[PDB]
Amino acid sequence: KVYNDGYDDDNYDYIVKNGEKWMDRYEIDSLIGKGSFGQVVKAYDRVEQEWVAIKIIKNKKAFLNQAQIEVRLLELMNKHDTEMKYYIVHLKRHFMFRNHLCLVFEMLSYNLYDLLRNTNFRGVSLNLTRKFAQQMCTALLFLATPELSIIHCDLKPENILLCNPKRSAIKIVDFGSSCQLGQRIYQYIQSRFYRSPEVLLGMPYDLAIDMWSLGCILVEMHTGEPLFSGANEVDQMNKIVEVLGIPPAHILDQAPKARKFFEKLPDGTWNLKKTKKREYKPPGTRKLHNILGVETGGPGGRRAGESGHTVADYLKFKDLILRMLDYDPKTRIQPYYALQHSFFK
Ligand SMILES: O=c1ccc2cnc3ccc(-c4cn[nH]c4)cc3c2n1-c1ccc(F)cc1C(F)(F)F
Repeated sequence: KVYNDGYDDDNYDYIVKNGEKWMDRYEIDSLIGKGSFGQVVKAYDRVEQEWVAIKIIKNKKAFLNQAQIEVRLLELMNKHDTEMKYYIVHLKRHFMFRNHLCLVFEMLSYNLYDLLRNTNFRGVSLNLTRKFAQQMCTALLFLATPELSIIHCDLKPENILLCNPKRSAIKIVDFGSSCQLGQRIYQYIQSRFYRSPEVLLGMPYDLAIDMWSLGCILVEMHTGEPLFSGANEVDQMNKIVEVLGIPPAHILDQAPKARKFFEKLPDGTWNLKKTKKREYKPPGTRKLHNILGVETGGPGGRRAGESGHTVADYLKFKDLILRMLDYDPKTRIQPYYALQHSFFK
């Protein structure tokens, strides 16, 4: 009849009540969002006298254990005293409350998907995109710190928050799906739209898969729409192929799940497999040049005449993206050099 002395529901979630005051410190205001992990609530820390976001993990061992991994990584990042640290959301502290693990983060406005929807999915400017791109690259540079070597493993608009409604700063959230560099354990990783080719092909992966995600995200930022919106993995790959063409032979020859998408011809070359529903342009004929509208006033021609949106500006943006969307994770551009690109001058 009751769960956790009546504090929980049948989904092991803590029943959030507005006005409730935790530990004579946190004044619960309202629910921010839900997730598999549990809930995130907006609360006022009367001690520090500031708003905070509390991530209330579900009262069950499986989610508790996963959250402790997140606490480990977040605390690990906190110990490294650099200024790049400030593009990761700050874990202030954590505590147990009524059998729930609670993580206290800084309070941020809204996520990057919310910003897109506010544009009615028409995107934001190349100028705002540049600011976001530089911070993300810096964030990825921080995660590439040898002692950290952290793969976020789930970069997407939803997991990128705006620091202030009137400022251009962003921060990355949700390191619950994250782990450090190591031997391959998991294979079905990342959100589909932003899933790297090496993951789709069932190959070994590293920190480069986050760079791939970033490339997808940045395009989506300026256009307002996902670059590769696959309804499944096969559709996802075919959308990727539409833009970038057939992946190199030296990659496909070593790909365990290559024949889920491709066909090895008698001459040793690879072609797409004939699927089913749906219809795709020939490989590489959906150019990023035309998606971005480099010479046609940007996405939908809505940036024509706008400053910071010349052909030269768009060419710099396109070039950086294509370096981020390299099929080869070993030659794919890295954070340190992404930041040195001409797009960021
Ligand atoms: O969607 C938003 C909108 C605003 C917002 C504000 N603060 C947040 C603080 C922390 C987190 C978070 C930390 N771990 N996982 C999520 C998430 C925060 C947050 N989120 C967010 C982002 C990712 C996510 F998986 C869940 C949320 C949630 F809405 F708060 F639940």
